[PDB]
Amino acid sequence: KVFERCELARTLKRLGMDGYRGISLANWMCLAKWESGYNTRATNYNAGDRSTDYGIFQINSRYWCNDGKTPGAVNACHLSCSALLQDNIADAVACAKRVVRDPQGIRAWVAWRNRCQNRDVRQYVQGCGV
Ligand SMILES: CC(=O)N[C@@H]1[C@@H](O)[C@H](O[C@@H]2O[C@H](CO)[C@@H](O[C@@H]3O[C@H](CO)[C@@H](O[C@@H]4O[C@H](CO)[C@@H](O)[C@H](O)[C@H]4NC(C)=O)[C@H](O)[C@H]3NC(C)=O)[C@H](O)[C@H]2NC(C)=O)[C@@H](CO)O[C@H]1O
Ligand SMILES: [Cl-]
Ligand SMILES: [Cl-]
Repeated sequence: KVFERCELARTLKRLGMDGYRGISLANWMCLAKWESGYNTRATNYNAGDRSTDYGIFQINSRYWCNDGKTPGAVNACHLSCSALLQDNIADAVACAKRVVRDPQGIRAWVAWRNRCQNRDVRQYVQGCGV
């Protein structure tokens, strides 16, 4: 499913992402926007290292979910990567929360550094009622 901006912001707020491990809701919104355009079925194969990025947050198979075909991978979220392609984002959110419990936090996504860090991210949540 492709979420509408404010529909996603309200969903993420109900799922407890606002301020999770110090990350504001607008930062999560900025990340989803640049990673997948708010699309849960998005996938990106990284031919250079044989891993795949899955779902609305483009979570990588080398560390976070199991797809079976990525060499030397682990599955820290304890999920099949298929779980990250559902229209319901509860599993993807639980996984994203796990990602930021590691030391890099939100920096785990290079798109966040390029597109969101030190920017005015209020634009992503303006007028959504969150
Ligand atoms: C070419 C390209 O840009 N590909 C993109 C992917 O790079 C990108 O996904 C991110 O990939 C990075 C790079 O490896 C990955 O970072 C690693 O994350 C693990 C897990 O947190 C780290 O390992 C942990 O380190 C701490 C430090 O002590 C330990 O506490 C813990 O035991 C370690 N766990 C493991 C399993 O090793 C690595 O240190 C870290 N490596 C580096 C170099 O920083 C990110 O997690 C990936 N991010 C996500 C969200 O999956 C992907 C994201 O969209 O985009 C591809 O296109
Ligand atoms: Cl699963
Ligand atoms: Cl699995």
